[PDB]
Amino acid sequence: GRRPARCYRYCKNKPYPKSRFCRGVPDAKIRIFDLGRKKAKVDEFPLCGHMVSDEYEQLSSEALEAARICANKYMVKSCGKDGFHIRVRLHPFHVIRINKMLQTGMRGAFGKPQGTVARVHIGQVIMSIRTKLQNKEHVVEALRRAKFKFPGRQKIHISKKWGFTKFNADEFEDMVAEKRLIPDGCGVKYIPNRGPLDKWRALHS
Amino acid sequence: VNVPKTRRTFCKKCGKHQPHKVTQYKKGKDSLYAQGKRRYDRKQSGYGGQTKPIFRKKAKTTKKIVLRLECVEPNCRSKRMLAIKRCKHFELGGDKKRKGQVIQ
Amino acid sequence: MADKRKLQGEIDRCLKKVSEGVEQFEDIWQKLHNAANANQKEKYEADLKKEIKKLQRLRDQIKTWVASNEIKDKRQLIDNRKLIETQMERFKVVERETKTKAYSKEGLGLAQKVDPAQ
Amino acid sequence: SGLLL
RNA sequence: ACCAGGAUGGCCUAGUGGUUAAGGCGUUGGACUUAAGAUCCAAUGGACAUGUGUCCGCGUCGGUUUUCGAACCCCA
RNA sequence: GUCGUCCGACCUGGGUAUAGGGGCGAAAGACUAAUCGAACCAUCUAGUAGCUGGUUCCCUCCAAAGUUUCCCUCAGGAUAGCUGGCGCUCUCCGCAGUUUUAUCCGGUAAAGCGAAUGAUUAGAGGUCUUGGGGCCG
RNA sequence: GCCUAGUGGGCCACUUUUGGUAAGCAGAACUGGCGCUGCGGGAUGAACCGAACGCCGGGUUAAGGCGCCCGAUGCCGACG
RNA sequence: UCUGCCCAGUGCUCUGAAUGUCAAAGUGAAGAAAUUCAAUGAAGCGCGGGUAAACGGCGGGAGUAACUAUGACUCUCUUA
RNA sequence: GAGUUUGACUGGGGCGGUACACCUGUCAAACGGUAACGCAGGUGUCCUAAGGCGAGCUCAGGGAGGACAGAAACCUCCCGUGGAGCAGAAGGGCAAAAGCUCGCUUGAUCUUGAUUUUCAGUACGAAUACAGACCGUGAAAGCGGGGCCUCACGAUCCUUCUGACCUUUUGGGUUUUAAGCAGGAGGUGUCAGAAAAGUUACCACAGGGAUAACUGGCUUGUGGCGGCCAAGCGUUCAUAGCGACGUCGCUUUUUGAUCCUUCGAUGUCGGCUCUUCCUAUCAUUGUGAAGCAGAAUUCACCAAGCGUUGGAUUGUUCAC
Ligand SMILES: [Mg+2]
Ligand SMILES: [Mg+2]
Ligand SMILES: [Mg+2]
Ligand SMILES: [Mg+2]
Ligand SMILES: [Mg+2]
Ligand SMILES: [Mg+2]
Ligand SMILES: [Mg+2]
Ligand SMILES: [Mg+2]
Ligand SMILES: [Mg+2]
Ligand SMILES: [Mg+2]
Ligand SMILES: [Mg+2]
Ligand SMILES: [Mg+2]
Ligand SMILES: [Mg+2]
Ligand SMILES: [Mg+2]
Ligand SMILES: [Mg+2]
Ligand SMILES: [Mg+2]
Ligand SMILES: [Mg+2]
Ligand SMILES: [Mg+2]
Ligand SMILES: [Mg+2]
Ligand SMILES: [Mg+2]
Ligand SMILES: [Mg+2]
Ligand SMILES: [Mg+2]
Ligand SMILES: [Mg+2]
Ligand SMILES: [Mg+2]
Ligand SMILES: [Mg+2]
Ligand SMILES: [Mg+2]
Ligand SMILES: [Mg+2]
Ligand SMILES: [Mg+2]
Ligand SMILES: [Mg+2]
Ligand SMILES: [Mg+2]
Ligand SMILES: [Mg+2]
Ligand SMILES: [Mg+2]
Ligand SMILES: [Mg+2]
Ligand SMILES: [Mg+2]
Ligand SMILES: [Zn+2]
Repeated sequence: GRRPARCYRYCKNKPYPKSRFCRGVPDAKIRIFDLGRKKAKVDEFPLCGHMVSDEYEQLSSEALEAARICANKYMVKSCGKDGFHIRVRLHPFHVIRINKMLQTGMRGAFGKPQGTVARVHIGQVIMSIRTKLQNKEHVVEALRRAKFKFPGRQKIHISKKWGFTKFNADEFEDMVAEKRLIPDGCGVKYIPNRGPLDKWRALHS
Repeated sequence: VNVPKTRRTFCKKCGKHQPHKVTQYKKGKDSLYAQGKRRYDRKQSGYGGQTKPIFRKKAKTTKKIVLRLECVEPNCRSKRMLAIKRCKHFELGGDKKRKGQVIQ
Repeated sequence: MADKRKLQGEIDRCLKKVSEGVEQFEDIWQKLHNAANANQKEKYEADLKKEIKKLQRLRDQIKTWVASNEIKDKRQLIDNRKLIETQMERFKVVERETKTKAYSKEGLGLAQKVDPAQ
Repeated sequence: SGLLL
């Protein structure tokens, strides 16, 4: 069917997204990028752990679905059915090709679109899970199990931030208290001291 | 394309823009006593077969349009020709096109 | 080349076949114009079906050759396709005038039948 | 005889 | 695989240049007959295989899909 | 050795007839003096070959190209480039595969998508700007 | 400034780079090499490292080495 | 013992002033003439028959019988 | 019956295709240049205006209204950086415009030179500034010698046509003719430009390992074999034996890919015979583990010492 991932592990080609120049691309195996309680608030799941890549390599969409199934199954087993939120932070955009050979040889050997594969850098987050603080070993074992679906070396890093936000978990709560972050669904909205004063009055009423 | 049958343009005999009548240029009849024709006939007479190339590999679908512009002044009446770009369909003085009209 | 001279031979054969096609079409045309009984009307009707359908396959090969970029002068093909269309539209007029029933929706909507000399 | 053809 | 095509009422086929949806069989309703076929008087129906582009407007033209058939796949 | 035929479209000697794009063929392109899908001899002829092979003493000095364009061009030429030789005109200001000081040029790496285009994940906040519905009319 | 031979099959490597699953694969850029060139070193070796060559003596080096082959630690070498 | 069907095609053959094309020679006219124009107009092509023990060729898709199959049957497209 | 021809490129050649003449975006590594049968596309046309000038407007789309009128007919207001249009492919460019609507037109005319582009610094094509006429248009400044730019095309020989009170028509003169000079066309798309169908298993020559059909070498997609993770199977029970979704490898007993060696020749399938080697072990020795009670069978380890047969069919390897 499809080749093993060692054929397309390395980022050898230029990026090749599906567009008006690449047509006849099959849909990615991964479709859902968020699992668990998507509707959980920002103060309910403070602890965030990342699976961070350590190589400039290419992760297949099949692997990105296998790892999210593995991590999802362990988190529904360990944290219960809804006690977590998984965000896969790679979307497979780079199309990989195939020159199928049943004879022409390398004449006209430009591939048809075989599959979709995401590109990850050294230090880029592959998977993130936010959850309560007591589920830390469950997060670490979930990413450690989901590691085996992926080629190359991944680290597990408990982030300094508060869930799926760009703000640090220590400064987070009192800067919510000072009305610098208004919680808005999954994350927060930053309120700077720069808008019209009617927004400040509406926030400080 | 469509060109009209009258054009007011330069005349080398008049040294001046004058009205011209416009006709399509027709390839004239080959005279038997042009020098190349006489040489061709006496080279083709006798034995030997065909002595000049016969062009077959025809690739153009279109001939360049040539207009015989003839000055209308009776003293001058001078003819010259103006070559326009290639076109499959050519019309001389057909109809000025109209804008914003109903199609039928 | 032999490929071009091949293509030209099938053009001349097809245009010949269209030539006798239109001639036999106008033959059965004037026989139906002179037809006496009803059964004669439906038989030369059926013969006009046969000839115009033969002619429609011939126009289909002509239009494929007109779409081709291997032919440089297409005035014979365009005139033959026009002649085929002329016969097709005349046949369409005849099949309308014969297949419309006297008291169908078309007849009860507009009877007409001007019959020029009358 | 004949070789590889 | 490459080239060339083909997808339209229930079945079998028409159909352009671009405006008209055509025909046969079938189905349906009424006549004829004791009744049924045959015959006579009529009626309906079309994912125009899909979406996109051109155009005022496409079943029709032009590129991409989805099912099909035809030809070729040679020298060792 | 084993075999086909061995009274007949049989075998055979001598004589004779047909000659090379011709003969002759119960037909295999067979035979035509060990030669046949066009015999042999001499000449035209030292035929032509963008293709293989070879190309004869020493020392000294300089020292490449496989690139551009055109060609029925792709195992070859022409053309420019590189090279050598012959010099010559001056020198005994000029120039540089280099930097600096000035000054323009660029849209690649990176970055961006709370910026245009395109792709795309998730919640949130709103109302009628429409719709799909339960329930009260 | 003139005349001008040979050439007009190239190949390899750092970095950039296209097709290909990849290839001692096919195709480009930059520069350097090999071809055209020996020498020291990489046991061996077209291209790697050092370095380019008249015939010799002394000295010294580069890159490599210094148990023995095999010149050089046969240092009472250092720390693991 | 039989040797079916097809003359649409390609061949072969028959017919010819009723004839589209039709060279040379001949004929009419214009001009100074070379020359030009025209009328005529052979065979053959075209046109019309005949020939397959001439070369050769000789279909597709549906529905259909008291289980189911099958399809004698019907419908349609289609050719020489 | 004779003579001749029967393109080229090309991951061998043929089939296919045109990368053969051109154009856009990319490749292309921020001057320029830059390759492949690299990628996504286009061209051989179209236009009496869609050329030229002047004037007036402003487009796509959205909101809100208004008889029939509705989603969509038309009238009106507002917002509207262009999200429209400019003949087409794409890119660039463009808002009192380069778009749309009118008005007038024919610079889409004649004639030298210079330049850019491809470039050899040659032509063609295309283009750019000028200059000399003669015009158009506007009040004028100006603008225009085709199309907003980047593409839309063609030598010699021949033919044809146009030009001049033109030259020659060879002893002189006149007239027809004919040949010249200059400028267009008729065209070579294999697009710097022969006039051209096949077959050869009856074949021939010069060559080529620049180039295919074996082995060998690089590679391992595919084939084969083996891991890791563990959702599930196994009455239960992840892991006795397995094992999905994924992922890492090995090997050259499969087919490919490539074309490095050999075309002044390395004898091309099978089988028979005979020797040796490997282990990914079917059996036998010694063992461990089973959902191993015995028997039988699995899984695994040291292990290649010794064995692994007789036949029907098929040329078979394979198969049964
Ligand atoms: Mg690549
Ligand atoms: Mg003669
Ligand atoms: Mg005999
Ligand atoms: Mg034979
Ligand atoms: Mg050659
Ligand atoms: Mg050679
Ligand atoms: Mg660029
Ligand atoms: Mg980047
Ligand atoms: Mg290479
Ligand atoms: Mg090579
Ligand atoms: Mg050499
Ligand atoms: Mg050198
Ligand atoms: Mg050296
Ligand atoms: Mg070594
Ligand atoms: Mg170095
Ligand atoms: Mg020394
Ligand atoms: Mg040593
Ligand atoms: Mg018979
Ligand atoms: Mg016949
Ligand atoms: Mg036959
Ligand atoms: Mg070739
Ligand atoms: Mg650069
Ligand atoms: Mg204006
Ligand atoms: Mg001027
Ligand atoms: Mg314009
Ligand atoms: Mg010539
Ligand atoms: Mg044979
Ligand atoms: Mg080789
Ligand atoms: Mg494999
Ligand atoms: Mg279970
Ligand atoms: Mg040898
Ligand atoms: Mg030998
Ligand atoms: Mg041997
Ligand atoms: Mg073992
Ligand atoms: Zn005049």
